[PDB]
Amino acid sequence: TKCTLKSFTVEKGIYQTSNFRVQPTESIVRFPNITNLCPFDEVFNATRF
Amino acid sequence: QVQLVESGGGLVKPGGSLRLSCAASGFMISDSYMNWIRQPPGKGLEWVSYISSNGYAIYYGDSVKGRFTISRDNAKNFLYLQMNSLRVEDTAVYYCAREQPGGYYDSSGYRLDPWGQGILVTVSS
Repeated sequence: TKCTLKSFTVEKGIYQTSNFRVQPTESIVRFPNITNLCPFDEVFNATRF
Repeated sequence: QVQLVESGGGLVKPGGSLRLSCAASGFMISDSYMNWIRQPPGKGLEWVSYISSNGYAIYYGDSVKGRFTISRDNAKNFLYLQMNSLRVEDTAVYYCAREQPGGYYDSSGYRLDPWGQGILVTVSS
């Protein structure tokens, strides 16, 4: 409170000093279940070039 | 569906010659790698020769090497095999078979799927 009023002496009263906010405890990512793949084991595994 | 019929075999004398013809029906024979399998009477099968689709890769059997030419009549849509200077040990049935994996992205092992009916050749006096 002294630091917010920028004054060493605070008189009687009620003062709004700052704000508090609960921090996030975790991070999550949600995407679609990786599905229609591309044909690679179809070009390297070719039987006849 | 797709047949591989043979024609031209039978009896011969030793020393003489003969010609086997492989006729493909049901599809276009001008782009399917072929190769011949011979089977003596009462035994298994044995490889004879091989033509490619390209026409530029040819692999013969080590015993029929130097003779027993193979070719394809892309005009008449056949395969031709001329047997020249036969000996007594060549008596067998002959099959004209086409290789299955003839695509460019096949990822599948080789297997001769269209098989030949087979005809016999007998070499003796």
